[PDB]
Amino acid sequence: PANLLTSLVRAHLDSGPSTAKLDYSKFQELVLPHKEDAGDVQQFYDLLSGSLEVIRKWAEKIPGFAELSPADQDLLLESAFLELFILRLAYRSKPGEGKLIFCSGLVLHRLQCARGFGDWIDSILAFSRSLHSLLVDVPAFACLSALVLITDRHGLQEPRRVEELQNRIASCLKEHVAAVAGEPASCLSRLLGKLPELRTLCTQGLQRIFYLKLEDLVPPPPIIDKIFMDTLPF
Repeated sequence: PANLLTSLVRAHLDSGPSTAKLDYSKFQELVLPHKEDAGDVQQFYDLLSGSLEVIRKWAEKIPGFAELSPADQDLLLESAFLELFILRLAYRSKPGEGKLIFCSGLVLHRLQCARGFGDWIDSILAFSRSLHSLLVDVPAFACLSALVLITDRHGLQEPRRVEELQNRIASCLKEHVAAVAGEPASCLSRLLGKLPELRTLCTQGLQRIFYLKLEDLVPPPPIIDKIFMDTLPF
């Protein structure tokens, strides 16, 4: 509980690259020069897709998660995807240097991403800089990300079990944020204050996917497309 914290930490660390598996072979801080094209849209989608399988395997190692109904599992994963992608990217990346680090280990400069992502990448970097100012340690991050996934959503079959699991992870976080600050609220409410901002960023991502689907240079991969279509409240 305790052991929960440890499970969450192990699941986080196993879901991303070792600082020795960082791939800088494509990184270029300088770019030449300039609307988006097909290679930029394909990379955007590819980056998005590479998190799918990683985040699904990460969730299965959250104790309690595999014991939710299968329909609630998928609804949670699908509804939280964009926000988890953003949160983990922001935490992993190095915004002081314009460096995006993706879950494969691939390192890219902000300018190598701008054309695909549009403005959204700047907003993600702003968020990253703000997340970095909190100096969120790994166990606290391991809880936060899990709280992004395990949260109320319209259409849950067992909303109370999801809440129960959310409460356990919240307690685990609260306790950890005390046992390291010296107990007895501020840090914690500043941390939890990152979740609504993350929703707002999820929306900017939906706008970018909309726009790209409008322009129709390359189709989105079917699973991303489904997430986009299923998370539209209309």
